[PDB]
Amino acid sequence: NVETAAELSAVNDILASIGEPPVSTLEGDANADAANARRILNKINRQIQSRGWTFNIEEGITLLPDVYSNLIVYSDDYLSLMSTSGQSIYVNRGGYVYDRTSQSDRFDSGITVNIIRLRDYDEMPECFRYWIVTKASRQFNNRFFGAPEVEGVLQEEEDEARRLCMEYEMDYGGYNMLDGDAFTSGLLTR
Amino acid sequence: PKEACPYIPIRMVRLDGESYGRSYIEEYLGDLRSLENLQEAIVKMSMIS
Repeated sequence: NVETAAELSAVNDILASIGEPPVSTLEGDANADAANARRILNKINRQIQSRGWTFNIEEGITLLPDVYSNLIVYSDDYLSLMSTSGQSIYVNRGGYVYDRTSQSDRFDSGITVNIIRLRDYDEMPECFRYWIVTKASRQFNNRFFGAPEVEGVLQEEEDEARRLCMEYEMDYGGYNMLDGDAFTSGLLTR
Repeated sequence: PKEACPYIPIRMVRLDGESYGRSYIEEYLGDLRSLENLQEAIVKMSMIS
């Protein structure tokens, strides 16, 4: 890809757990440590935006198929896609979306989906940046520099980072039981 | 004549400057409907059992 000013700091903070800073990571066949930590970083990004958060689940989004091909294209960018209400009828098949109830593939009109789109290490909150850096540091610890005590402290500190980031999500987007949901909004109409 | 009108319009609870009447059940409607919901669930929650 392209260098990012925050992402090099992330790959540096992965190697802040073990050893020395690399520089700028902009070569494929390169420093093996930098590309290796960068692969761990993008995997923890793809996993940490996978779980579903209230700033990530773009709620009523509409996808549109190609005009010639008549087929809307599932992507690896499309991280996990579900339907709006319940009993979600959309699944990936070939690289294309597919109805498991209509038993069909071609779509005439658009489609309304709760989708998650893959974002970078940038475009995330700082809570989640610290959580991806610390969980990827735990993974990079466990897979290459196998030392026990630094694994214990990164496990404890991942738990603290997830504590903070669940505090962020229960603070981002105030969810109230009796005045905001779909069931007991109506029960309290006088 | 003015007093012996055979069409008698009857209101239950009158209000000023208002051509019609409002029922007596209206005034206790909400605690009525709050019963409804609160009771509804119970029957539904029974059926799960």
